Amino acid sequence: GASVGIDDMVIPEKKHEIISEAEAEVAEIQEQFQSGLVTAGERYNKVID
Amino acid sequence: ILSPANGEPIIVPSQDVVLGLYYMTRDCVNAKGEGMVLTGPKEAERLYR
Amino acid sequence: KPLVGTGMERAVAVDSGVTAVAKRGGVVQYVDASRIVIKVNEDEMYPGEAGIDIYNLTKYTRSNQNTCINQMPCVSLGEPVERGDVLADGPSTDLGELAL
Amino acid sequence: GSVTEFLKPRLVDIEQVSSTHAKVTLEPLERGFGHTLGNALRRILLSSMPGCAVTEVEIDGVLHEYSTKEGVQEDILEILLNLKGLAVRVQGKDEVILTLNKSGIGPVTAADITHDGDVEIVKPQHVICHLTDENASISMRIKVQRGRGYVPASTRIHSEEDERPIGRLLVDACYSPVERIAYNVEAARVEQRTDLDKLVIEMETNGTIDPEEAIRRAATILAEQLEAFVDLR
Amino acid sequence: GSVTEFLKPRLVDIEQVSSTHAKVTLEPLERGFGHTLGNALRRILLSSMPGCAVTEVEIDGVLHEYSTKEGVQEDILEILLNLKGLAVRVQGKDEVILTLNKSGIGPVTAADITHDGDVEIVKPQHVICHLTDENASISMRIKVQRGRGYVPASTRIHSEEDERPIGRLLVDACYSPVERIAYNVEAARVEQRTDLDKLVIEMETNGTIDPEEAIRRAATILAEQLEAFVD
Amino acid sequence: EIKELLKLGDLPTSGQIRLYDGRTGEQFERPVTVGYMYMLKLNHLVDDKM
Repeated sequence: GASVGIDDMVIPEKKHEIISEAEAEVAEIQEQFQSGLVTAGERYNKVID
Repeated sequence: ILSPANGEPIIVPSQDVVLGLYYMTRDCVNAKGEGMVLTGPKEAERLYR
Repeated sequence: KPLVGTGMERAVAVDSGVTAVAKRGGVVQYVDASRIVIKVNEDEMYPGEAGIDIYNLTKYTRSNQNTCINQMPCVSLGEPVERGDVLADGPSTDLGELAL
Repeated sequence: GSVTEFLKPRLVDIEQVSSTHAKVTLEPLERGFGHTLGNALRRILLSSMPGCAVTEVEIDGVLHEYSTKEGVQEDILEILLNLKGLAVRVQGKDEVILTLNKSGIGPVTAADITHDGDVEIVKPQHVICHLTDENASISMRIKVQRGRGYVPASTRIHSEEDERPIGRLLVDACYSPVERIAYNVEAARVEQRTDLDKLVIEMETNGTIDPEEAIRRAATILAEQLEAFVDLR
Repeated sequence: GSVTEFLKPRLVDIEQVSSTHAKVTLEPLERGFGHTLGNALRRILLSSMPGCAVTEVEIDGVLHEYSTKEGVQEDILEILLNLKGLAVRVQGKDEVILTLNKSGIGPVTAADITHDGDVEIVKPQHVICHLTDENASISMRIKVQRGRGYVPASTRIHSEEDERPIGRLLVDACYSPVERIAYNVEAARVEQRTDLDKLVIEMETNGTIDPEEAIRRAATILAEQLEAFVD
Repeated sequence: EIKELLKLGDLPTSGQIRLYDGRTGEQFERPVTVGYMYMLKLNHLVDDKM
């Protein structure tokens, strides 16, 4: 009697902090690019990585 | 039984048979009736049923 | 009717011509499985007019896909109605809501 | 001695919550006998319970059920669907013709059916149709029989030895009078075995069958089926 | 036709691949009735058939289950398994003690059990244990009682007051003389309707009774239970 | 919101209840997801395809 439930697909509790740190790093890279230290291509590659 | 393209078997369970076999051939830790000794598969079937 | 819906069923049912929409408000003078006669209100009545509206429902008529087109009345005798209110539910329609 | 013998289950009381809902209590029972007997009774009751159902409908002003009549709010198909759910109790025969005659504004229910000595109406206020015209008269002839299971139109129209006159509409027959069965086995306190169990069966039916009669019929059917295994050539 | 009449299985055949293993095929049956009959018969055979089986084992020289005996190469649990695999037919009494004592090189069979004159051994050639030492003696007492169903030693661990002295090792119940009971429902084709079910029942008794006899006994028990609501 | 609505009625908040096999009557090992779903009948009739 196996079944699929909405609570079966558990979501990690640390996902939100990983997302927060990733977006903070992205914002820092964006502001550094705004400062002109890093060009558009390099900052795009860093954001993708 | 064997696919002429590569020789691999072509009659393999796909969706439900493999799930049933996996559920059957799984080990718990504190399941009911753990630690007893059975005289054979027939006794196991009688106990489970 | 769908137990879980999106609220767009009413708009689809009303906009489509399958259902019967009252042209003017009033009361249902006569309700029947085939025809509906509704006595319009005094304010909405045009001068020099009898003051009734007759809707002839289409019953068991073939469609382009060899299906059945049936319209069933949804109002009772003497029930007041307004403009834009559904009178007879068309095929795959329940009380003015889409029922696929 | 004691292990060789078995205690005898017995019906102890009948509880009638409503005209349809009912409770049946059986005790005493052994450890595993309840979960077997209740399941067998539930399986038997859902499929093999005789009951009365409507088969043929005749309307004076209707040629085919895919049409409409003047003065009735619902279609003839809707009238047939409503008549399909009608519940009646017939004793002494398995073939009854009922006549319904109505006229005037208002709902037409099962109370308008002419009352005979044998056939009785379990649900007198079961709504059948509605008359919305003052000068509208409706007359119907309803054919009811007794059977088992569900018999669709396709299987019944196989017997075309006698040609059916135009206007005799055929409806699907749902002879089963039991809708819901729920069994529960719990502890029973009789003497000091401290191991007996009692079974409570909740029955939701159409009110046309006595729960005690249903239980007795199911047990008799099971015993008749088990006679073959008892003999074993 | 009539609502009272019901279809009955008139095609009944028994295939005996062995004296123990049997297969009974019945056809035809009412739609869905085969499943109910098979489930009821299986449950009654599994947990409602009276029978005689060993309850506890008293071993001389061994005081705990995990202890080891140098005389017999097999361990204590293997000896218990072999002893519980034996089927004993007892009539006229409920609980009986059988004393066994063998001192010799070779296998120990059930035929060496002292004949009390009341119980019987269906399989006297059943292997009990193997001892390799020459000057080794294996002596013990077997308690066999009549009951019903399966009562594993875990459930019987309660009320230890009767098993307070050490050396009385509890053994698995195996009271019910039914092993490998299976039921299957297939499609049966007679006259026009073929929704009827054909029932195939596979049985493997322990040798005390014939499988057909056990099926008949189970059916008789069910009928005796159901007689309360008849006619 | 769905869990709150379920708790408003006499239903479990997990959305999975325990059933019993119809043929055997034995308990199911794990709870299953049973509810009410809108189902549509497609215009592919088997009698129109044979």
